[PDB]
Amino acid sequence: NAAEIRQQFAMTAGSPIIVNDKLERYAEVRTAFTHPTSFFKPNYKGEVKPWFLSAYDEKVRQIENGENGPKMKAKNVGEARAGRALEAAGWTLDINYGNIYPNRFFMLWSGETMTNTQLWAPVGLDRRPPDTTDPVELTNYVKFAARMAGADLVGVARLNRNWVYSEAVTIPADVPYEQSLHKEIEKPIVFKDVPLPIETDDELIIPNTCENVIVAGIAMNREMMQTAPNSMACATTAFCYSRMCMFDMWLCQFIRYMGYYAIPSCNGVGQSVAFAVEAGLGQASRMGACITPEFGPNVRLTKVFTNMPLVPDKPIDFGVTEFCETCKKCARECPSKAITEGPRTFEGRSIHNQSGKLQWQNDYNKCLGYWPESGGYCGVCVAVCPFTKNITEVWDGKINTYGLDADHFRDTVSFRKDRV
Amino acid sequence: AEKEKNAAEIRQQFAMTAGSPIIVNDKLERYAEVRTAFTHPTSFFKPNYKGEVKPWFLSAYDEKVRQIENGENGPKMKAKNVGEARAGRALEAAGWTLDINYGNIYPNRFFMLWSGETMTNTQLWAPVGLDRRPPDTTDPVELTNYVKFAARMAGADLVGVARLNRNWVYSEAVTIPADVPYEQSLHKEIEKPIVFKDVPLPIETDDELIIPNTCENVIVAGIAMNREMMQTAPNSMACATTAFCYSRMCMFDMWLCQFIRYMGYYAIPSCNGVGQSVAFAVEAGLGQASRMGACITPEFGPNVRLTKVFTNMPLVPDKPIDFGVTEFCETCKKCARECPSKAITEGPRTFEGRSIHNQSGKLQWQNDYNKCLGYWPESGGYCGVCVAVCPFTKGNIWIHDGVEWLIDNTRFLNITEVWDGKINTYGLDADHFRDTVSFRKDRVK
Ligand code: SF4
Ligand code: SF4
Ligand code: SF4
Ligand code: SF4
Repeated sequence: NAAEIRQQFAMTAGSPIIVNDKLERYAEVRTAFTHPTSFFKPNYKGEVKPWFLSAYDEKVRQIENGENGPKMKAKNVGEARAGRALEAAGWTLDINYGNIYPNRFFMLWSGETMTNTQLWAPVGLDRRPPDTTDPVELTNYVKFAARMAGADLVGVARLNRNWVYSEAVTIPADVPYEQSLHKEIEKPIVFKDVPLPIETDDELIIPNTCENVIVAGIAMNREMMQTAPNSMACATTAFCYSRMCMFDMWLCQFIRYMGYYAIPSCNGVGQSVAFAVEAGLGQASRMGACITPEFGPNVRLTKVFTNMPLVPDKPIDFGVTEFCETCKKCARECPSKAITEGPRTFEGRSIHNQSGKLQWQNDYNKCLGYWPESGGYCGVCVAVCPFTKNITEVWDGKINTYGLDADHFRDTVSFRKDRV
Repeated sequence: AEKEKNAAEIRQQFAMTAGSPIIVNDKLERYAEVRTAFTHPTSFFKPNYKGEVKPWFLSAYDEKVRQIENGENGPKMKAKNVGEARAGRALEAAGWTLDINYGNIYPNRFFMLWSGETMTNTQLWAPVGLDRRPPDTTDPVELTNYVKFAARMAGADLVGVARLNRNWVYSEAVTIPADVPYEQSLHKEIEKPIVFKDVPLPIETDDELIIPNTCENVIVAGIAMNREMMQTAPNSMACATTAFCYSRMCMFDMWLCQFIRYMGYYAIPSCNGVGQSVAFAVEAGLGQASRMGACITPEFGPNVRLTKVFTNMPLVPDKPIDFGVTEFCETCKKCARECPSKAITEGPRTFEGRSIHNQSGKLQWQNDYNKCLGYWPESGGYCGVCVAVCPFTKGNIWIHDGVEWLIDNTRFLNITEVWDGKINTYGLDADHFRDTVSFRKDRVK
């Protein structure tokens, strides 16, 4: 009974993230995916390329050699091909591995130009003032909508601006997709007294009225993630990124048609793990992920920012911090030794970490370096974590819609009493 | 003791020998898509509640607005308050986010591209060459297992394979010229023939949509709707589960087409376009046709949406299923009695279409689909009362008698609570989700 467990472990109100007076908002360019010190990696031939192009070279090499992963023979070349075809297809509704550019492509900050909004314009739902301002009813409505939109977990928190990127990585508005990767730029995210989210030439402007963040958990497939670092773990990762994108769009449209505004984000705008912890989805862990009672860390996160009045959820403590202090299994299994075996500190290990918050400090350039080597997105830490509990057998074995598991799907049933 | 329900056993018990179960005669011709009630000039226009004659969906918009202002969730159906009325229409409208003009029917436009070459995902992945490398698997048995696994990842609750029967492919599609932007699309619709020719890849010219003669197979997906919400038909929450499933259909088509392309084959998406989904679903064994005209499945009854993808990927066709729907529909008639427009016949099946909207030459129950569409502006939604009242839509129809499975004949003798009630991811129901579990023996024999 997940509803039992979650109420049993509810904390009193208040962000559980411990900060000091040195904490500053973090520039998105500093992540290992984007920072110039980490973006380039060698491929297996010794050629230095953007990390994902070197990883592509390893995927091709593996298919040619009939492998599903590094030193992991597939049943045959056909099976190797199928795993990479499934992975590539999963990313269909995602731009450049994460949808990070705000107010571009799928991540529009206004619904006005969307084909769906245009078709529905005669009804005027996005221009009519709200008919409901009660946060209790709105919380029930928007959480119901979030489940329809594909969230397996949903939570609400007040927006902590500490976790919003100081500056986003984006592209100029008129740059076509084919030039996007070569024309990424940095752009400040600022808060101002304005009626609606708006982007100028100089700034991404979030209204000061943007009170709340809605955080969704999108469950990955257990059998597929257990093949990490091989291709089927890459495929469940990929499919869930497209599920994230559809969730954001559906939910933003619902909120707009209720008379409020909504900012989608997927992997952009801010740090999902921090939002997820403050919204009570789970607890932060040694590997750096939000660990949930239902899925452990084997769940993806996305979030939507809104002025819709809502009731914040309570943070939860089910003992993850104390379990991680003695466990260290992810740190021992990590192929790049990226994950620390030491205690939590306020001091980042490198430019990629945000200093000023008490956390396990991991070396995320070491992690990214393993991705071209293995030809994937690893995930071994997620796979081995106790809270999460060959490839031919996966393809021949159990599956169900969206990779969900009917042995556990009852755990995410929801009634009004657990929504608000 | 009660035998634990087993959807795979049920499908195995009622499997037929190979062969299209649809009975046809010499009158059969391919059907021009413009003839559907949504598009034909005789049915496209409907009065609104003030008597003004408009495109059907604009007259229905007028009724949605009227209901919200009057605090109603449907025709004569009072909501708890105006905010609840508003919330149901906001959910319905949002559900349609990934669907163009109520069904994604224009082929090779917007989401329904016939080639992946211009897609942002294909461009990002181009260095791997998955869409240019020849197939590494040509064995239909392994391909069927691979593609059905992918189909489940892509959100299908049911998946089946049939050889493509061109009788159900539209003779001419409804589409728009390639230079027309979205905001003009509804004013610029045209017809364009769908033809089969000896070409290597699906291709569109100025004059024709060309499907290769190598396009052997159709993959049909069932996308389950939510039972609690459909039971509110014809009110707004039934409209919302309908809408959300159309966007699920779109995601399914794009995901699966990309998988098939990255396996070295071509793939044509369709959603509500290209051809007649119910006929493909019957031939792929998802279910049986019914009095209301829908495909009734063992797992969901007719409370399931359909989409399909066409491909040259070698595959193993599934067997059709006969679990007695025809004989139950012969005596049931509940959808005909409850239909608010009297669109559904109470008579026998014939080969003769009731009107231009029906394709003559196939043995089916002939329904008046102009009457159906006429109730949509009146009710401000997409009705669905027939789906809601069908006994097969109940979750509880199957019983085991110690020897075999059978249908319980006894089954044939508000919105606030929905918003406050049970829900789960994508509106799926964990009490029944085990019914769609799949292993290799389910996917290919
Ligand atoms: S994804 Fe792999 S390399 Fe990265 S931290 Fe986890 S185990 Fe280590
Ligand atoms: S593997 Fe152990 S130490 Fe690492 S995150 Fe999981 S519980 Fe914590
Ligand atoms: S309501 Fe009765 S007659 Fe109509 S489709 Fe269902 S079983 Fe057939
Ligand atoms: S949708 Fe409604 S009007 Fe149309 S056939 Fe079904 S019950 Fe009749």
